[PDB]
Amino acid sequence: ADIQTERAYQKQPTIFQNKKRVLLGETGKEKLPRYYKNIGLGFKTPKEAIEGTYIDKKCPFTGNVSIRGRILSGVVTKMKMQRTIVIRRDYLHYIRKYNRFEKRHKNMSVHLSPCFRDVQIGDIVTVGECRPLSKTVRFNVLKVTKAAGTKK
Amino acid sequence: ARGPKKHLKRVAAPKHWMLDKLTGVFAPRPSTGPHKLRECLPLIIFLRNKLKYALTGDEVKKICMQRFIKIDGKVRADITYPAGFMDVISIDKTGENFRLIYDTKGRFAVHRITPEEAKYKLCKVRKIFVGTKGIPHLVTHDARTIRYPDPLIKMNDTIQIDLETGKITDFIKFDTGNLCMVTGGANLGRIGVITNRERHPGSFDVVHVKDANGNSFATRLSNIFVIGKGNKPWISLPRGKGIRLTIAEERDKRLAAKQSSG
Amino acid sequence: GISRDNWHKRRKTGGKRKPYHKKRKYELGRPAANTKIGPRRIHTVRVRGGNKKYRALRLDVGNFSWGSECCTRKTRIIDVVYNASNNELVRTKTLVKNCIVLIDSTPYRQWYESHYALPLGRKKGAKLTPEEEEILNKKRSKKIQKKYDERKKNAKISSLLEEQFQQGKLLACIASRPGQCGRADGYVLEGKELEFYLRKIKARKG
RNA sequence: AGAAGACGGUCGAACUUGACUAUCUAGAGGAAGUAAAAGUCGUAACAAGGUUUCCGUAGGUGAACCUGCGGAAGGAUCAUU
RNA sequence: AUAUUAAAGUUGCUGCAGUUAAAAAGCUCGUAGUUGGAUCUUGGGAGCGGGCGUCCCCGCCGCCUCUCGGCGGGGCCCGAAGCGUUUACUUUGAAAAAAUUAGAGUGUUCAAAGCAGGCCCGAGCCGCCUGGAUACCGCAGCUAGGAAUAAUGGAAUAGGACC
RNA sequence: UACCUGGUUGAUCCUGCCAGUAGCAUAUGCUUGUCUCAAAGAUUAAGCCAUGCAUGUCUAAGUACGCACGGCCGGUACAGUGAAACUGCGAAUGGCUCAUUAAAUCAGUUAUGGUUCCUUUGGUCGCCACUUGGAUAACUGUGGUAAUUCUAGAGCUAAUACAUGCCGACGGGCGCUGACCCCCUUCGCGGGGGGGAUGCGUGCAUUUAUCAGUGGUGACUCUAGAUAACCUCGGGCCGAUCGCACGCCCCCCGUGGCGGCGACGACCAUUCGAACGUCUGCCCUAUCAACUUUCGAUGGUAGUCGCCGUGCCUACCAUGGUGACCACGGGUGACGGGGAAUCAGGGUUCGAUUCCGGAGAGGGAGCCUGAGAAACGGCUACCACAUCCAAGGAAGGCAGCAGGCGCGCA
RNA sequence: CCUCUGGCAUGUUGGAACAAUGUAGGUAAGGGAAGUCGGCAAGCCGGAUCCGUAACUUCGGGAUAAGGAUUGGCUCUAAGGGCUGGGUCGGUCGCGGCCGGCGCCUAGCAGCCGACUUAGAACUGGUGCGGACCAGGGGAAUCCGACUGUUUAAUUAAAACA
Ligand SMILES: [Mg+2]
Ligand SMILES: [Mg+2]
Ligand SMILES: [Mg+2]
Ligand SMILES: [Mg+2]
Ligand SMILES: [Mg+2]
Ligand SMILES: [Mg+2]
Ligand SMILES: [Mg+2]
Ligand SMILES: [Mg+2]
Ligand SMILES: [Mg+2]
Ligand SMILES: [Mg+2]
Ligand SMILES: [Mg+2]
Ligand SMILES: [Mg+2]
Ligand SMILES: [Mg+2]
Ligand SMILES: [Mg+2]
Ligand SMILES: [Mg+2]
Ligand SMILES: [Mg+2]
Ligand SMILES: [Mg+2]
Ligand SMILES: [Mg+2]
Ligand SMILES: [Mg+2]
Ligand SMILES: [Mg+2]
Ligand SMILES: [Mg+2]
Ligand SMILES: [Mg+2]
Ligand SMILES: [Mg+2]
Ligand SMILES: [Mg+2]
Ligand SMILES: [Mg+2]
Ligand SMILES: [Mg+2]
Ligand SMILES: [Mg+2]
Ligand SMILES: [Mg+2]
Ligand SMILES: [Mg+2]
Ligand SMILES: [Mg+2]
Ligand SMILES: [Mg+2]
Repeated sequence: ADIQTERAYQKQPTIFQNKKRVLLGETGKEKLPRYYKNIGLGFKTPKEAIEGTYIDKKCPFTGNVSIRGRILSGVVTKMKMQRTIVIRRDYLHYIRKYNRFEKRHKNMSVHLSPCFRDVQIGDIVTVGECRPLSKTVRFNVLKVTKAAGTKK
Repeated sequence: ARGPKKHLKRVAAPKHWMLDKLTGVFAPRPSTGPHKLRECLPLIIFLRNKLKYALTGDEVKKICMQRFIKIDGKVRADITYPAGFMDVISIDKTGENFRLIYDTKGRFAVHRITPEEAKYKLCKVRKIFVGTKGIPHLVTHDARTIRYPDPLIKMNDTIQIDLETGKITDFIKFDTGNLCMVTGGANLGRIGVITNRERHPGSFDVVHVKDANGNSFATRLSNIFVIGKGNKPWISLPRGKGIRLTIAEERDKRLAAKQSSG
Repeated sequence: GISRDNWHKRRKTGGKRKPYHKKRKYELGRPAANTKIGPRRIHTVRVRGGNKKYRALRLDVGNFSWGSECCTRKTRIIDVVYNASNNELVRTKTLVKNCIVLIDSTPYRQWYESHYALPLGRKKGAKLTPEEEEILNKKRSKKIQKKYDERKKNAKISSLLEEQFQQGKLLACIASRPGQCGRADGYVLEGKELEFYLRKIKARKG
């Protein structure tokens, strides 16, 4: 229940939820000794990851997914895909003949670990490239901002 | 490309081989080896283009195959064996012995050296290891998996390897105030002491290097390669000293040599 | 052939791609092993770059690790019970990664009797009288008794497991990839997972 | 140790049969356009072109055109006490 | 003959037209698009350098940090960090296949080319002295400086620091 | 060189074009003394192909009993040439052509902490072993077929081909097990300390699970280690291997040790790469405005396959994904690029074509070997062409180089 | 179409034969409208599920357009619903009540019942499967009348009347 919303059992790998024969109730206070890692490039692992109980293999903190290569920002545009968001990166493309630019918008499907709550849309969101992890998705969200305009 | 490639067009060849347009459609293409194809002096070129020791392809073959040439102390009958940076080529029936150390253009100057000196070489450590049963390793820049290093070397330190025995005989640590040659890109074959290193996490590390004659530059760590402690280096250096005249200064030095000296 | 490769399917926008070349021996697949229960039948396969993939077509035994007590004896894979990919693969008794199988408890039984010097799998007086007494019967005393006294509340095995032993079949999750490697080496379901699959099995039975 | 063989699976040419789509074309009859030309009928238009012309829209007429209504000055009145 | 560029400011970014020569929607609303007023650190201060003082030039007033590392108490200021609010912009640097181009050198007899050549020398030197440069390489990506211009933020049913 | 002249008028000033003017390629006409360079079947028909040639290869060091030559020497196999044939490698390069292919290829940029890598180089390489089994090729000899770089049956015969398989090695070393034994203390159970025969393991790699956290990085579920087992069983692996030149010395006589190369392998690093991924860039078109999706469209979960990462595929869920910032569809006298022609400064047009990258071998498809091909101077089918047949059958692919036919202005 | 309840004796007769002509049914090799005034007659088609659907148009239609595929038996899977249940701890009063305090499944879980469908999968048979029964042949065009309706009881159903 709650966490196991799937047909197979979901567990973090890399921990053995079993070794126990001592007093003071069944298991500890934290109960399951949670796996997590830090992602580096001075991206702060969230509390919602380490304190949090969920699991997600594609979470760049609490699962198998190295972050590597390109890092960007977008802005959250659609949240409807489960565990993922489309984000709009916008840029000014130079034509030379006319010594001017044009708007251009590539919109990347992006993995969004459930460590992040309170991600509204219109929310600038840093993403770090990774190995592919869906037909279209390579980029996980790493830090989120929201404050451009509406509220904390 | 149904598999691998077994040829190399002239023109498509490395620029620093000095290989001219009309002569042939092809260049040798170094054999697979310790150094990277596009970082070599294919033994043939080193001879019949740069020592004029052979005339043809055939004449190099015949020089090579009397077991005359001895590349970092062994013997090699491949004409396309990639010799390269901080190697030797001992040629014996003459007692020449060279090194292949870069020119301030970036061409491997035919640099004659003494038979003492021709014992040791120098190497950059690429990666330190730990293999099975805890036994650590190095890997040199030129594919010498050394085993059991002085637990201190770590990557980018340069070593003075013996050659004939093999194995490390003391070393230099990559730090500020150490003589740094660069082995790549724009500043190829320049030499100055370091000054300053800048770690960019994920990107790669830019490194500054100040020349003896006041001039400065930067690079990306990979190409960099130390050759001693501060001003004094641990090897011979070709005349020029890796110091990089401006094109104006070079023209002046060419002009001054002419007319006056004779 | 039977190709793994993106070239053959539409873009993110939805429009058709075009085939810019023909299929490539590496842009390749093979037909599935779908290895069964039965007495051993393995086929080796030449793969890319030489090397060998040791494709199980049948299989029987497996090297299952009881994690909590740390013993990992080889045993029979008696039957497949549940597979959360697809039901039909349970029905077939097809062996895959993360299949829930049954395995005979007998080497874990033998081990536990050895180790903690306790009976496992309750009975009246047939296993207890001849064999366990012989396993016990302390002609040394002092050292060995102190050891198996030190094997304390420590023996206290899980309830769900204990029931399975006295039945005689343990639910075990396969960790290997039988079609690729050849083996069926897995691990015994224990506590939280076991409780989960047992419930899923009960729900299946109706 | 193992060849021929067959059950099923798989990729799948190829052929038939539709289906849609692009290019190319034959066609009685119709109806335009341009060009030649030493025709025929008138004279619409440019001068108040002999009924200002013109626009939109209706109907009519061998043909240019004519007429109705509302516009236009690109009018033949920048002006009328 | 035909394709094509310049002529063509007859396709127009630089740089054309739109009363009458072809040309402005009958009129108004209107979303994307494009375009958006002014406004926040400045005079000054102190010196090296040039034509008692005046007029032109050149390093300084990246702040804070010491919660972090050290080139039984400490200093000293560097690695880290509140990274430059978040970009654009500019300058420098790093990376950039060669050939082609531009362009050094060099009497291929000249030249287009080519990459060589040149000497000392009676040859007795049994050789030697040199080349095989540099420039450019959109945009994007990478580095460090600058912070006018233009965006973009923050404290307003309250929030910044403080043994 | 930041250049304009002719043409509407009876004349004028304009808008405006047409016509001239100069380059640059393709053709063609006329013409042509010398010399240095030098493109050349791209445009049409990725149309068809007569003939011939274009990929084979041996060292001192893989197997020599052709008897084809000869030794110098016999008889201790072998001595020196050596066709032949088995063995190994190579044939994935090169060469051609530009049909396709429009965010595809391609370029710069990075990732592989998501993989494979023949070789090259460097690490690793503790009772048949005084060396075992049987097989076949050439050679020999009967053939069969009309006919092929068809082959069968019989004789033999070698291997680094194919198989099998041991000495080493220390009843010893370290993990568990422990017949037991000894010392101290205690009223004694007990408590503490030691020693210890006999068993099982007695690991490089494999597959799985647990434990701990030598060397490492913005960056581990990394390396390394420990425990538990497993063998991806003969078709996991090295475990433990053939060949050549000199020719040495034993507290010792017939034995035992010895250097210098070749060749070979499992693993690790290297190299040559390959392969997939990240960011940003492409011509015309709206007489293409909506497209995708239970025949994968976009996500999720667990597998499958694959060298690996991913709807690659399968199940089950979720209902997503792209679009006026031009999706989606259509076209291209479209291979991408480096680059070429013009040019003041801007630009416009070209780029089949010697470098680089892609794709293709008439068309489609499927595969064998191999490190590497979805190979075409490899096969297997079909379709389209076509060649001998003694009519049962058999063979084939110039967008290699020459050359031919055709097409065509070329 | 077959059956029970109930009902009948084959419709104003029986028997024996099995000729021609018929009436009513069927089937036919190869061809497939060559037949004939004329496809008259018969034949094709037919159910369902899943795809797929043109011209034209009064924009409603055309439309079951056309054109395709599947269908059995067997053994399984998945998907769809209802009812009832916790006021447990403490007190006190008679398993039941009353009071006070927790709990409060408020993501619900547990036990007990019950129609019927739909999808998917395996296997299987001499490719047979809407097995009898039931049950559209389509298409392109022209003429007439818009249509539904009505009409000559007993030769005219139409283009006639409305
Ligand atoms: Mg411009
Ligand atoms: Mg006349
Ligand atoms: Mg007018
Ligand atoms: Mg022009
Ligand atoms: Mg101009
Ligand atoms: Mg104009
Ligand atoms: Mg006008
Ligand atoms: Mg107007
Ligand atoms: Mg403003
Ligand atoms: Mg005139
Ligand atoms: Mg002209
Ligand atoms: Mg090639
Ligand atoms: Mg590689
Ligand atoms: Mg085309
Ligand atoms: Mg090419
Ligand atoms: Mg051809
Ligand atoms: Mg190919
Ligand atoms: Mg092929
Ligand atoms: Mg050919
Ligand atoms: Mg009757
Ligand atoms: Mg009767
Ligand atoms: Mg009657
Ligand atoms: Mg018939
Ligand atoms: Mg007739
Ligand atoms: Mg007829
Ligand atoms: Mg009829
Ligand atoms: Mg119809
Ligand atoms: Mg009519
Ligand atoms: Mg009617
Ligand atoms: Mg009647
Ligand atoms: Mg009638």
